[PDB]
Amino acid sequence: AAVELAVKYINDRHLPDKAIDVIDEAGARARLMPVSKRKKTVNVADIESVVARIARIPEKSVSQSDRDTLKNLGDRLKMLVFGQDKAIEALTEAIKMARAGLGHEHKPVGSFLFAGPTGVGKTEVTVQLSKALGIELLRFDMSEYMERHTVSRLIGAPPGYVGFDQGGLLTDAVIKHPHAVLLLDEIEKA
Amino acid sequence: LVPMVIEQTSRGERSFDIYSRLLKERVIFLTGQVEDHMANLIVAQMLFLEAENPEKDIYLYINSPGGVITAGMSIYDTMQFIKPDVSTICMGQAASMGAFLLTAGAKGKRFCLPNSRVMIHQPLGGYQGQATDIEIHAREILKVKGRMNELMALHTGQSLEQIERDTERDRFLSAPEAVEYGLVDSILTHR
Amino acid sequence: LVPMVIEQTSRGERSFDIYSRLLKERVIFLTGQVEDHMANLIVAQMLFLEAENPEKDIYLYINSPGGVITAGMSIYDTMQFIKPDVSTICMGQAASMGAFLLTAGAKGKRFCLPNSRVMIHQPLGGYQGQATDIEIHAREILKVKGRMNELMALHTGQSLEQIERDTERDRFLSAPEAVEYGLVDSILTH
Amino acid sequence: LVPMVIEQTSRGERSFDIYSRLLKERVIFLTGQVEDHMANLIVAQMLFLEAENPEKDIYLYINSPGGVITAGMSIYDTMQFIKPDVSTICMGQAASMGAFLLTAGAKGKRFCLPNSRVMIHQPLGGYQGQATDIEIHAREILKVKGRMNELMALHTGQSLEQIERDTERDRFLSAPEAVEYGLVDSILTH
Ligand SMILES: Nc1ncnc2c1ncn2[C@@H]1O[C@H](COP(=O)(O)OP(=O)(O)OP(O)(O)=S)[C@@H](O)[C@H]1O
Repeated sequence: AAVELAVKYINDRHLPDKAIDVIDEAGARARLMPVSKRKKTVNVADIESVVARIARIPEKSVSQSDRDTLKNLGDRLKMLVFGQDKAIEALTEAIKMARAGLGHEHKPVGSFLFAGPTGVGKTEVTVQLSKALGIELLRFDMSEYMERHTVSRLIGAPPGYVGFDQGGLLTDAVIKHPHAVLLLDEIEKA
Repeated sequence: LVPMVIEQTSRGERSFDIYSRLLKERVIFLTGQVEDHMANLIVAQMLFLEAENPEKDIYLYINSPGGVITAGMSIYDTMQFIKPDVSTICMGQAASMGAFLLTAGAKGKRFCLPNSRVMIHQPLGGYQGQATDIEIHAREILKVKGRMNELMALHTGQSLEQIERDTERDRFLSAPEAVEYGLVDSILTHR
Repeated sequence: LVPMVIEQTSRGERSFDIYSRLLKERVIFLTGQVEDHMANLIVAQMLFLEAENPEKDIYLYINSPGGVITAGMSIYDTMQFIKPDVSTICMGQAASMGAFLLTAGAKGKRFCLPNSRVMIHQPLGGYQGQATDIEIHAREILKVKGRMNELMALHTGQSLEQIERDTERDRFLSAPEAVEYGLVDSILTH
Repeated sequence: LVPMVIEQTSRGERSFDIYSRLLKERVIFLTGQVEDHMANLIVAQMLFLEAENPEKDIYLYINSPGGVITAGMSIYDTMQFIKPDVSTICMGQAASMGAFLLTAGAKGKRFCLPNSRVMIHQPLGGYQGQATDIEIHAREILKVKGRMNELMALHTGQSLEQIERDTERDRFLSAPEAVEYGLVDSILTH
């Protein structure tokens, strides 16, 4: 679990050193936290705590904890959104489908095209889904990327041309938060 | 001499004729004497608009001084067949076909302007040749008149006898008077 | 002037004439006195639609007062040859050739509007000149009428003797009465 | 031919016609004899401008020798119905339905050029046929005649009796006289 979780969440560091870091930290935390419990064994629970803290995420990387939220993900979401209940079922099932480990390795967790008239609340579902799943939120507007030369702002300008040094906002944000939710408003205008 | 208008649509700016832009908003323009050629454009616009959005209601201006009975009926049948409610506004002038198509709009949606003049007369047709042929042709013109009065009665709601008396001779109806007759409804006059 | 209507496509909107967009939807309109150029124009449209789709029906709206008989034969021979059934919706007047064109329509797809009127009469190709040449011209017109009546009875199914008796003088049929005579199989109202 | 003018827009250079360029600035040209087709074109231009910016004022330049009274009434009705103040600048000449639409313009914005010449006369319509038909058509000309006097007296502000006597015979009014008469508020100043 420690090696698999570090590669899945701790992308900045390499596998040989980062994996030992999790094992080393779990030993120190497994010894400090118990108060008369004498829980010498190091279960998967301790691994989740250290990886989360060192990954700077809100408890997303935990085992058997997400299943509780997945069980009632639509329920807790319906309390912050009113209407479009049918959409919640499609979105929540695909999320669980991807999280079950049955998805494809060379594709994202799930690609969706929310379609509805303006103001229905698709952005609200996304701003609440990220807080629920403990992931960051990436927001982009394709209204400013309708030109031919503006497309390079997402992936970055080619070498030897203006805009190369800072890079692309899309790839940069993804590398900074590989577990965030990507939101692209008004994709048709792109 | 058709001016061009720029539409600031999403992802681009496109130039279209003044008439074409209004067709995007389901605003058809009927002008001049009705004929087989101009009728195809109105019919084409109605069918095209239906495919784009059956829910939206089509609009139809009427500024015609008359026209052919055969070509006029095509607009009437096409208007009724299309699901969208076809509004019937009258600008400047109305005639036998202008008034026949004016009253075919969905009840309530049809409207009229304050200074519009509605002329309702019986169909006029002339044929020459062999006496026997004129007799057959004579029956046709009578039947067309009968088909016009009954359909007009359905929309206006007036009895067939009353309309026939007025229709037999040239008749003119003012915009306020037309509302009482039932040809049209008054304009909202709200800004 | 013909209004330009934009047809939305994935690449982007492309402006097209009202008639052009209708052709895209398999809708072909016919109007005005039949002419060789007019007949050949409708012929090119029929061939293009067949190649685009060989199964979908091609609508043919006839709102003409009649024209040259020879020009009409070209349209009739092109309609029978094409595999897709032609939907001859009569939206108004239909003279001798108008009736012939709609009757040629495939059975089961011919429609008529409630207030439409179909006028059927015999052909008139009257020519004046030397009696010797008139003999061949006189013989020719009867052959076309016989050929047209034979093909007309094949489509409708009425007795040939009755058709010629009726067609000798101008006949006017109403839309309700037209279906009784067999000109149009059904009526389109909704 | 109509000259083409270029507009300086930040996005890119946009080609325009001389009439279309001025149409983009809420300027309508009522040039030539009043006619059904030409009048309908003006009606569309008014609606287009109203939707773009109802708060702005639509300008109308009336330089016409008169025409069909029925067609002109269409311009009069739409002008009042639309919220934008329809300014009326009479350039060069005015006649029946030219002056009527000139006075119909919103108060406080009507104007006349220094050398412009107005002309107002009673509608001249003649009908031929059976005596019964002349009686109905003759009465209609009396109704519309009175209807123009009533509406002309409203915008102009003159008494009903004065308008009937003046309109009975053709009257030519100079631009200074027009201000005194009431057809226009004032003459344009450099
Ligand atoms: N169904 C909803 N339930 C709860 N709050 C909503 C709902 N719809 C809109 N809101 C609120 O309205 C705010 C403004 O709407 P936006 O989120 O800007 O809409 P939008 O994302 O542009 O709309 P679409 O339809 O998704 S393009 C949201 O952020 C919510 O606070």
